[PDB]
Amino acid sequence: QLVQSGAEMKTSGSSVRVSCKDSGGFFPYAGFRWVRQAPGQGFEWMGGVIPADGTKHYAPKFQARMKMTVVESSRTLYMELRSLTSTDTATYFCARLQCAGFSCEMDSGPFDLWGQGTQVTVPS
Amino acid sequence: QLVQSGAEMKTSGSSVRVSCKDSGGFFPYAGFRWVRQAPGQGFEWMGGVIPADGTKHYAPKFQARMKMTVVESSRTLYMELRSLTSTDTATYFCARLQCAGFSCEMDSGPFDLWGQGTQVTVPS
Amino acid sequence: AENLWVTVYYGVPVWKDAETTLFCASDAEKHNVWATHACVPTDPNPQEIHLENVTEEFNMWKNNMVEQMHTDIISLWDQSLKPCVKLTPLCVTLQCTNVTNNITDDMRGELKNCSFNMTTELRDKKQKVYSLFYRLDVVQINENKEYRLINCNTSACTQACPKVSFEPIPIHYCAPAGFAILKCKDKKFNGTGPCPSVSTVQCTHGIKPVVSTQLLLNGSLAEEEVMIRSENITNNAKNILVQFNTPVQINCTRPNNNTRKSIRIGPGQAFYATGDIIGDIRQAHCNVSKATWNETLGKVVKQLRKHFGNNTIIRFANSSGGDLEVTTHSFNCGGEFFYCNTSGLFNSTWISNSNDSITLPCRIKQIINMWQRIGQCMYAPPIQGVIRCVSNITGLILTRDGGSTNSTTETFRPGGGDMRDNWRSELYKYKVVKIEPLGVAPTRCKRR
Amino acid sequence: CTRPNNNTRKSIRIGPGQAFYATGDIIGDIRQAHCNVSKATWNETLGKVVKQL
Amino acid sequence: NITDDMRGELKNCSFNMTTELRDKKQKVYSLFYRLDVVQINENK
Amino acid sequence: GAVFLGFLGAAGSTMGAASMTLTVQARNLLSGTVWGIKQLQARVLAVERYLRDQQLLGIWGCSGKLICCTNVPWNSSWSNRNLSEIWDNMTWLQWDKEISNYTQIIYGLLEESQNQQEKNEQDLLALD
Amino acid sequence: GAVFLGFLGAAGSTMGAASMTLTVQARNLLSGTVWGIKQLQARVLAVERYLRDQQLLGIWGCSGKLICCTNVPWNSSWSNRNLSEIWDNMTWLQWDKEISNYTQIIYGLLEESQNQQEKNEQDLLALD
Amino acid sequence: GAVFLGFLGAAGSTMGAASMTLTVQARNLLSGTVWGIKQLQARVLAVERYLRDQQLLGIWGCSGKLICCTNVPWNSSWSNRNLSEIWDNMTWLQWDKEISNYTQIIYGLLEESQNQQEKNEQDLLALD
Ligand SMILES: *[C@@H]1O[C@H](CO)[C@@H](O[C@@H]2O[C@H](CO)[C@@H](O[C@@H]3O[C@H](CO[C@H]4O[C@H](CO)[C@@H](O)[C@H](O)[C@@H]4O)[C@@H](O)[C@H](O[C@H]4O[C@H](CO)[C@@H](O)[C@H](O)[C@@H]4O[C@H]4O[C@H](CO)[C@@H](O)[C@H](O)[C@@H]4O[C@H]4O[C@H](CO)[C@@H](O)[C@H](O)[C@@H]4O)[C@@H]3O)[C@H](O)[C@H]2NC(C)=O)[C@H](O)[C@H]1NC(C)=O
Ligand SMILES: *[C@@H]1O[C@H](CO)[C@@H](O[C@@H]2O[C@H](CO)[C@@H](O[C@@H]3O[C@H](CO[C@H]4O[C@H](CO)[C@@H](O)[C@H](O)[C@@H]4O)[C@@H](O)[C@H](O[C@H]4O[C@H](CO)[C@@H](O)[C@H](O)[C@@H]4O)[C@@H]3O)[C@H](O)[C@H]2NC(C)=O)[C@H](O)[C@H]1NC(C)=O
Ligand SMILES: *[C@@H]1O[C@H](CO)[C@@H](O[C@@H]2O[C@H](CO)[C@@H](O[C@@H]3O[C@H](CO)[C@@H](O)[C@H](O)[C@@H]3O)[C@H](O)[C@H]2NC(C)=O)[C@H](O)[C@H]1NC(C)=O
Ligand SMILES: *[C@@H]1O[C@H](CO)[C@@H](O[C@@H]2O[C@H](CO)[C@@H](O[C@@H]3O[C@H](CO)[C@@H](O)[C@H](O)[C@@H]3O)[C@H](O)[C@H]2NC(C)=O)[C@H](O)[C@H]1NC(C)=O
Ligand SMILES: *[C@@H]1O[C@H](CO)[C@@H](O[C@@H]2O[C@H](CO)[C@@H](O[C@@H]3O[C@H](CO)[C@@H](O)[C@H](O)[C@@H]3O)[C@H](O)[C@H]2NC(C)=O)[C@H](O)[C@H]1NC(C)=O
Ligand SMILES: *[C@@H]1O[C@H](CO)[C@@H](O[C@@H]2O[C@H](CO)[C@@H](O[C@@H]3O[C@H](CO)[C@@H](O)[C@H](O)[C@@H]3O)[C@H](O)[C@H]2NC(C)=O)[C@H](O)[C@H]1NC(C)=O
Ligand SMILES: *[C@@H]1O[C@H](CO)[C@@H](O[C@@H]2O[C@H](CO)[C@@H](O[C@@H]3O[C@H](CO)[C@@H](O)[C@H](O)[C@@H]3O)[C@H](O)[C@H]2NC(C)=O)[C@H](O)[C@H]1NC(C)=O
Ligand SMILES: *[C@@H]1O[C@H](CO)[C@@H](O[C@@H]2O[C@H](CO)[C@@H](O[C@@H]3O[C@H](CO)[C@@H](O)[C@H](O)[C@@H]3O)[C@H](O)[C@H]2NC(C)=O)[C@H](O)[C@H]1NC(C)=O
Ligand SMILES: *[C@@H]1O[C@H](CO)[C@@H](O[C@@H]2O[C@H](CO)[C@@H](O)[C@H](O)[C@H]2NC(C)=O)[C@H](O)[C@H]1NC(C)=O
Ligand SMILES: *[C@@H]1O[C@H](CO)[C@@H](O[C@@H]2O[C@H](CO)[C@@H](O)[C@H](O)[C@H]2NC(C)=O)[C@H](O)[C@H]1NC(C)=O
Ligand SMILES: *[C@@H]1O[C@H](CO)[C@@H](O[C@@H]2O[C@H](CO)[C@@H](O)[C@H](O)[C@H]2NC(C)=O)[C@H](O)[C@H]1NC(C)=O
Ligand SMILES: *[C@@H]1O[C@H](CO)[C@@H](O[C@@H]2O[C@H](CO)[C@@H](O)[C@H](O)[C@H]2NC(C)=O)[C@H](O)[C@H]1NC(C)=O
Ligand SMILES: *[C@@H]1O[C@H](CO)[C@@H](O[C@@H]2O[C@H](CO)[C@@H](O)[C@H](O)[C@H]2NC(C)=O)[C@H](O)[C@H]1NC(C)=O
Ligand SMILES: *[C@@H]1O[C@H](CO)[C@@H](O[C@@H]2O[C@H](CO)[C@@H](O)[C@H](O)[C@H]2NC(C)=O)[C@H](O)[C@H]1NC(C)=O
Ligand SMILES: *[C@@H]1O[C@H](CO)[C@@H](O)[C@H](O)[C@H]1NC(C)=O
Ligand SMILES: *[C@@H]1O[C@H](CO)[C@@H](O)[C@H](O)[C@H]1NC(C)=O
Ligand SMILES: *[C@@H]1O[C@H](CO)[C@@H](O)[C@H](O)[C@H]1NC(C)=O
Ligand SMILES: *[C@@H]1O[C@H](CO)[C@@H](O)[C@H](O)[C@H]1NC(C)=O
Ligand SMILES: *[C@@H]1O[C@H](CO)[C@@H](O)[C@H](O)[C@H]1NC(C)=O
Ligand SMILES: *[C@@H]1O[C@H](CO)[C@@H](O)[C@H](O)[C@H]1NC(C)=O
Repeated sequence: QLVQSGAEMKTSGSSVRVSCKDSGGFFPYAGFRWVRQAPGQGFEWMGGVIPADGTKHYAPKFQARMKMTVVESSRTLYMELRSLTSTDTATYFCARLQCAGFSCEMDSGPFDLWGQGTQVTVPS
Repeated sequence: QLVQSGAEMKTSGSSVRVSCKDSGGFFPYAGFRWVRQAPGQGFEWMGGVIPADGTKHYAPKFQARMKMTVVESSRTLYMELRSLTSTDTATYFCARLQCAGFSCEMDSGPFDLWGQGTQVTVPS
Repeated sequence: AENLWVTVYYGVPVWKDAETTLFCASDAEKHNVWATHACVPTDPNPQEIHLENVTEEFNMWKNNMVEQMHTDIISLWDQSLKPCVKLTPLCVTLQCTNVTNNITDDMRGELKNCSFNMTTELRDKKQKVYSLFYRLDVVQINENKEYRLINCNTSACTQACPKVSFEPIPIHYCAPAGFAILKCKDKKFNGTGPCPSVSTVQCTHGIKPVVSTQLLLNGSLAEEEVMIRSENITNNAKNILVQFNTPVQINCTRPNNNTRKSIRIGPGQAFYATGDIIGDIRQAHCNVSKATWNETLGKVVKQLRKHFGNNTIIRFANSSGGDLEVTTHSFNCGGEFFYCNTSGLFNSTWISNSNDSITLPCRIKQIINMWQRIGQCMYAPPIQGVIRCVSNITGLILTRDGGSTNSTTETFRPGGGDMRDNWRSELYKYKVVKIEPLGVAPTRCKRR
Repeated sequence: CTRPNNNTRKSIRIGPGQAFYATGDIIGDIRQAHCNVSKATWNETLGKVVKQL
Repeated sequence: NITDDMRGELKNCSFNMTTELRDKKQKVYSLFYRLDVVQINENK
Repeated sequence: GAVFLGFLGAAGSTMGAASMTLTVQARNLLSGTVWGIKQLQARVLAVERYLRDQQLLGIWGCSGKLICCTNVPWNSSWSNRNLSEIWDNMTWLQWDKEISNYTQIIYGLLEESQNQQEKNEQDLLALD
Repeated sequence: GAVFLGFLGAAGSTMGAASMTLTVQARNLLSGTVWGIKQLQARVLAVERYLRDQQLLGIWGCSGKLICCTNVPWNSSWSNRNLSEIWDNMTWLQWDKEISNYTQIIYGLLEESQNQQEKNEQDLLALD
Repeated sequence: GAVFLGFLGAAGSTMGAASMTLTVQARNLLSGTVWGIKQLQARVLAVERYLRDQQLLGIWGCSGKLICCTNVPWNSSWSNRNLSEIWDNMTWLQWDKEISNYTQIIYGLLEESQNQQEKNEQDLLALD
């Protein structure tokens, strides 16, 4: 399962680093996604990283603010959001693309394994 | 299949180089033979080359005239007949020893796969 | 005065042609195949010194730093496949069917989803798993479905590593201490003979190793005119390494949008398949602008009459025949190996006298045999997204025809083969010399 | 030393591009290998050795 | 025809071998010397 | 005047002028996986063939020196040429091509002369 | 008096005294699988960087010598210091820290001076 | 007269005569997969143990020289033998067997003497 950092609280301008460690492998086999959920309204694509080829894919909005890294030793994804704002308050999820047995999607599927969420609140 | 060079015409004294490329592998597994057919009368053993160990076996007649080589890159057998004569006009075949499934003869069997022939005519 | 005695001079400028071991000097992201990160960091502002009044006899055909670069590249391409997966479990009876989604009738029956059984984690359980293969990788088994990979009758392949990238990076070939690399800075240098203006350099320029078949790509252009080179141009068993002076831009693309899907074939080793093609399937191709291609063909045919007479019909033809990697402009474009059909560029007849392009249709393979070895193949993993590369056609590799009776017609059909000509089109300027200091010369002096 | 049988190889394929060179057939009649050491010039060298021993 | 000195010193042992395909088997034979084969179940 | 201050920059100038710029050759003569063994064979070779030259100089009368005048008479049959014609016209390559054959003979003469000189100096110190 | 007879034992004594114990540094400067390649790269390196120093000395006026007095005037802009203050107070590290910048300039002066001296000695022997 | 012109050819002749043919030993002392590493360890060793000898000579008063007369008094307790009996009777092996023990002591004396000579020459140039 993927497990994330605890809920945080930051100031308007500071940088927040979420984390996502997947207990069970799945690192060189699937492609993970970063999705945040504003309070009580849908989801919002925010990134995607295939750790097998090391290809990152940032959304156009969060293209210059954030950057996501991989650490193969500890098997952890990091998503560092630099220029926070009052509107970046959301529950941040890391997901994983669908795996039908032993053949895992790497490029485009529905997210079937989610993280618990990391509620980052930034009031200003 | 084994496919050979096109029909040629040479002069009495010149050297002719036939070729034999085998599309399908069979190079390090079987042993190939060079057999020429005078116009409308039987066959005549002329050589034999196992490309796995690289052992050539020339007939006594064509022992000093010819020489045959192997090229593993392009998978081609060559037979260069140096001292031509008016009596060396014949259809030149390259064959392959019998293969019963996946176990191919290397030393002595009946020829089961032939080349199309290379009609070399040398009048004088 | 006339009483001359021997003197020795250490550190004296004198060289002799020699052969040594050169080392790469590429500059210092995912690693590539040419391991241009174990190379000595490129020395910037290299000290090219002009050598005046010296006339050295070069030779680009008996050169030896082109026989050394070839084996370097081979042994350096093999060393990046040891850590990678070995696709032996994949040699299995597949069950292919044509892909069911909108397919242009040109790309009809060129892809098939073959569903096979695979070994699980557990050596006893099997899984029914599927993938998408190209028609040039599967071969039918019992002609009476049931295909099999093309290379289960010869060596099994080692799937490349998806982290490793095939993109060619400039390599600088340096000469060890005590040696020197003499380049022939000279415009109309047909390859052999003396070079009335030589210079010294420590490291050759960036020689990016590209592996094309019959159209040299991303090369270095000539200085003023389209220079034709060959061992003996009168012979029709030696290729003719034409080199342009203006690049012909070629746009190669693969318009399908693939989608990888990693399949686990053992304990901690995956096989990256192709799960699905999103959209409609469309044939790959390449575009070469007909105006700027016909013009460079005119230039070449003009420079080919300086060796064959002005009243000579020079016509081009498409390739002769043989394997797919020799009758076809093979290359790799972002990690996908195209096999294009150049029978549209080489089709014309020349006699002594817009905005359209020449779409040549390419095939694609994943099971590749580089350097034409017997017991070596290599599965190339899929690449996601539309692929598009923009190259420069810099040279050709033509082959004359043995047309006898001195017919006024000459056919030039392209032909590749040994990759050495690709380097030799870049290592024609250079030769490696061995400095021999410590000369002896008489003068009027005597040791006390 | 001699081996008088006339063997006949036959390569068997046991995997992807790797063969096992078996022995398909023995042509003729089968006969035991052996070696011949001339008894005169062997007994004489044994005499020399026993003299030096 | 085997001379009684070389009797029982060669045997054609016919086994099953893996084909190109990891799932198919082929019944193939060869000739081994008596110093290479060892009987298994003393009760071919 | 700048490129002549570069490695081999005097490869076309006359012996008289080339034998003025010698240090720039003598300095760039040692200074300088699949590439780990291709640059290790390059190191252990550049040092191995420089020490041969230094030893050849050492066993002759002159080690650690660039223009060494020795005590071996120039046998005129080797080149039979005047001085002003070779120190002002020919280049060093042009001269090596002329004397390439008549070498490996001079080296023995130099060795013998130097060892005899060592023994003679030892004798001269002995009777003191 | 014993540890000062050890390698780097005079690293704190003044230049005047340290430049008396020089052989003990010059001697321990060449003498000295997964460890077969870690001790082979250590051998081919210790010899490769010692010959650089010996060549630097040889192309200057002095090879095979420890205190070599040369013929290049000391440009006072390099250190502008008296003698009794640097040969009796500073240590060698303290001095290298002062002259680390104004180096790689002196080496060219030394090379040029030595080659000129070779040519002048050759000329002096010529007119004899 | 020919085999005595070969490597070690004088290994039986007296010290007086053997010390005449020295260059033929000093020349063949550097010149010279599973065999790629067996002939690489042979190269990086032949050069590594030659530089030890050249350095030992250099730190003594004599580098690039074959018969070097030094300035260290021969302590008669080492061999207590006359000259005409060792330069005309014994061979070099026969002598090394006699002095094998009383070595590694002489080397320090030579080093100290040479460095003192360097400093004394520096002083002699200083007061000039
Ligand atoms: C001869 O020489 C010439 C020049 O010397 C060679 O030309 C080179 O060819 C390369 C091979 O294609 C080409 O490489 C591409 O570079 C693109 C730009 O690279 C820079 O930007 C990216 C991201 O901004 C950086 O990561 C990178 O380090 C560089 O800074 C890349 O964008 C390309 O990757 C994409 O394309 C390839 C193939 O098309 C895909 O496999 C790959 O996964 C990427 O896919 C994206 O793009 C396709 C459409 O092209 C989409 O379908 C796909 O979904 C991806 O798009 C998403 O993501 C992007 C980015 O976020 C977003 O814009 C998009 O909307 C989607 O969200 C590829 O890496 C070189 O650039 C090119 N030039 C040079 C100077 O090297 C030529 O090959 C030589 N010829 C031979 C024979 O050797
Ligand atoms: C290459 O070939 C493979 C097959 O090896 C194709 O994959 C199959 O695609 C078909 C068609 O989309 C799939 O069939 C569909 O299955 C649905 C339920 O499947 C479940 O059960 C199977 C096992 O039985 C599971 O493996 C699977 O994951 C599901 O959990 C049905 O409900 C579908 O029927 C419905 O839709 C069709 C029209 O789409 C209607 O006709 C029906 O009446 C009904 O409404 C449908 O039958 C099949 O499951 C896929 N197999 C696998 C293993 O995934 C690839 O698509 C093909 N590649 C291409 C085309 O590029
Ligand atoms: C290889 O197999 C192992 C064992 O099956 C996988 O690890 C295990 O995965 C299961 C399935 O998710 C985990 O069970 C889960 O537990 C959580 C609570 O932690 C529960 O909420 C879920 O519903 C589910 O039951 C199990 O904990 C986990 N065991 C570990 C991590 O020790 C592993 O993921 C597999 N790896 C690959 C690459 O396939
Ligand atoms: C490994 O298997 C492949 C695939 O079966 C072999 O290649 C194929 O061999 C068949 C059998 O000869 C070829 O079919 C033949 O085609 C010719 C026409 O060219 C026809 O006249 C024959 O009757 C027969 O049908 C087929 O073309 C060929 N495919 C190729 C070469 O791509 C291959 O030979 C096998 N290799 C080994 C080492 O076993
Ligand atoms: C480059 O290739 C050309 C061929 O295009 C070489 O010239 C040709 O070389 C062949 C073989 O040496 C000559 O054939 C000979 O002809 C004589 C009669 O002239 C005949 O008695 C011999 O038995 C042999 O057949 C041919 O004459 C010659 N010239 C042509 C074809 O015009 C050329 O030598 C090659 N350049 C090299 C090797 O540097
Ligand atoms: C290489 O050249 C070919 C042909 O010159 C290019 O294919 C052509 O691309 C154009 C540009 O989109 C297509 O035009 C559009 O076609 C669609 C569908 O028919 C139509 O709805 C639009 O109104 C517009 O006409 C064209 O159809 C297409 N095919 C042709 C002309 O036969 C190709 O794009 C070039 N590729 C590269 C990499 O340069
Ligand atoms: C191969 O693809 C390249 C694209 O990478 C094509 O080159 C590009 O061609 C377009 C025209 O379709 C050029 O657009 C030009 O833009 C300038 C202003 O930027 C405008 O003034 C011109 O009127 C024109 O619209 C574009 O600059 C050019 N790109 C480069 C780098 O030169 C090329 O034509 C394609 N060739 C073939 C044979 O398909
Ligand atoms: C082992 O085999 C060798 C053969 O390789 C035997 O040596 C050969 O013995 C024959 C006699 O049977 C010798 O023939 C002699 O020929 C000369 C003229 O050539 C003739 O004057 C003699 O009267 C006799 O017929 C043959 O020369 C000889 N070969 C050699 C190389 O010496 C050998 O006897 C065999 N030994 C045993 C123990 O079987
Ligand atoms: C994958 O494995 C299954 C299980 O063995 C195969 O299904 C059997 O195939 C054979 C061959 O035709 C049939 O005789 C059996 O009746 C099948 N069993 C079942 C339960 O359907 C299947 O063919 C394999 N697929 C491959 C090898 O592509
Ligand atoms: C080169 O061009 C020739 C046309 O002259 C092509 O030859 C034809 O190819 C088609 C397609 O396979 C066949 O149906 C014809 O029978 C061929 N005709 C002849 C005379 O060969 C050829 O395919 C082209 N490409 C090559 C040779 O690689
Ligand atoms: C390479 O392209 C040429 C033409 O672009 C192909 O030759 C044509 O092939 C079609 C069938 O695919 C025939 O109907 C035509 O008669 C051929 N000649 C033409 C159009 O002039 C050639 O087949 C292609 N190469 C390969 C290997 O197929
Ligand atoms: C080679 O080029 C020639 C002409 O340059 C082509 O010959 C004709 O091409 C037109 C296309 O505009 C066709 O309509 C004609 O049918 C062609 N003539 C014949 C006799 O077929 C030829 O098709 C080109 N070949 C290839 C393979 O591209
Ligand atoms: C293809 O060729 C063009 C033209 O030669 C190259 O563009 C030149 O690149 C050089 C550097 O290598 C620059 O100094 C020139 O200014 C460029 N000229 C123009 C007109 O842009 C191009 O780099 C080559 N390679 C490609 C396009 O991948
Ligand atoms: C080769 O494989 C075949 C197929 O399994 C074996 O034949 C079977 O052998 C077992 C063992 O005695 C019998 O119970 C079956 O009845 C046989 N099946 C058939 C169809 O005959 C054969 O024994 C194997 N040969 C070996 C291993 O040498
Ligand atoms: C040869 O070249 C040198 C290069 O410096 C030049 O000085 C000399 O004058 C030239 N000699 C000629 C052209 O005769
Ligand atoms: C599949 O494609 C092949 C082309 O090789 C064709 O012969 C066959 O009829 C096609 N079958 C179906 C069902 O599309
Ligand atoms: C290259 O030039 C030399 C000298 O002019 C000439 O001898 C040689 O034949 C030329 N090479 C070709 C292929 O024309
Ligand atoms: C190519 O150009 C030449 C002249 O430059 C012209 O005669 C010929 O018709 C052109 N060919 C094409 C196909 O445009
Ligand atoms: C061997 O030779 C010896 C004498 O040479 C003789 O006495 C003895 O009988 C010989 N033995 C045989 C077996 O010939
Ligand atoms: C086969 O040879 C063995 C020798 O080990 C013998 O015991 C057995 O009887 C023989 N059987 C046949 C049928 O020849």
